[PDB]
Amino acid sequence: LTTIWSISPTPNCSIYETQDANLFLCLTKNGAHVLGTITIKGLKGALREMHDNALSLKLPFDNQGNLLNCALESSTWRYQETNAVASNALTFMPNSTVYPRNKTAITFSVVYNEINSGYAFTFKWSAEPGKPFHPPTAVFCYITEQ
Amino acid sequence: LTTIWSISPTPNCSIYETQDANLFLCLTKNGAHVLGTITIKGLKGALREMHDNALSLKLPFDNQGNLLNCALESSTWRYQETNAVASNALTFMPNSTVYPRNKTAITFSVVYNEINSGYAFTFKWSAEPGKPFHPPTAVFCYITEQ
Amino acid sequence: LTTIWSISPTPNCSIYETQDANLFLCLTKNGAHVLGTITIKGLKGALREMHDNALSLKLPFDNQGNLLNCALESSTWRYQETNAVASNALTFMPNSTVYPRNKTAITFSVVYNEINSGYAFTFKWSAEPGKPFHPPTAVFCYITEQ
Repeated sequence: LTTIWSISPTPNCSIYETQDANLFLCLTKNGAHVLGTITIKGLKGALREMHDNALSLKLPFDNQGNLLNCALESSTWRYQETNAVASNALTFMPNSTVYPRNKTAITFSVVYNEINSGYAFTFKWSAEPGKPFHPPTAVFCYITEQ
Repeated sequence: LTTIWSISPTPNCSIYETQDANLFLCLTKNGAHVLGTITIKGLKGALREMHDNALSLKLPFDNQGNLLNCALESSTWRYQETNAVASNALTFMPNSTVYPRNKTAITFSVVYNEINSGYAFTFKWSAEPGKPFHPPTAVFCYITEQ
Repeated sequence: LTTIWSISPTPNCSIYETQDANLFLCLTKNGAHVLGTITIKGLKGALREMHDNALSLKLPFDNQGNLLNCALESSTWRYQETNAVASNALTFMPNSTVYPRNKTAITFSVVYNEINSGYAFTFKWSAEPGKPFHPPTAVFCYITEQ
């Protein structure tokens, strides 16, 4: 399996209130690299008229590569090729030697494994107060766990 | 098949006059992502001494992923691995859900599916008047049709 | 084989003195493209308190894709999947038609095939005098030899 994504026609992400955003994250594995693209669109509430000037999204995983409860609707986190939920995706996780847990690591950033157990992505975007939250798509690349 | 490219030792692109440029576009598919690199070199005519300060190149495709008549010599648009023409390359086309047709979406840009039928890439570069057109190589990444 | 890397827990690179740095270079091949990430960390000597404001690293290869004697410890240059040394990696070499030998092609740059025989990567980073050498990770993409 090469691809995990969160494609959804309907809102699948909850930042300030339930299902107020659409998150499209796509990971494709090529050996030890994953290529990621991420697009987040604010749809309801304060995400249409921002008060803060930055927003973060954390996707936590267990030590086997399963998505844990978080802002993303887990039923939308699927292997694209089979359309099964993206369970046990250890070889898509950020490598814990290259990115040890809790190591230090419009603007965008991604930090890997800022979590006490398992794995994580922490995304951060700047935001413009008074405007809808809808940052440009970002592309990133990281080394995976074996 | 992983790779489509337009490699050519001789001019294979017509911007202002016949065969006045060399276009090297290389697409490699990794699951739902394509990684693209594009290099265009002006060789003859106004491309050696630009009058305008921007230039675009559109590559249109039918709904099956075949390149339609355009500035690129179609005989150079080939699957690298077999050296056959890159016919029916649907799974290299920009995804029409992620990039709906006609949706809004040195400088470089790529816009996907700005076309009424099928698929497209529209590339745009800035140019420096009075100088040859030969922008730096650009790398881009997009989500493919399934 | 998809992946070559230089992962090492201990110093594996010699810039000013023996084993004064850690080089982590990871190449993954997807058809005609390689995606590369490179991280270099200065560990000893002047690399902890720079005098110059730029540093280069050249990785030379023979015409068969074997790493030749250079600043990187060759025993750490391995196919990730088999953990064998990365011998005869011709299809990871920068394409000699796209990047002809000796053709012209914090800051980072990579130049391909600046060498009289075989293949090469030449990396260059800026550095801040008085500070340790530890530039941000860089990601790059190139076309491979067939």
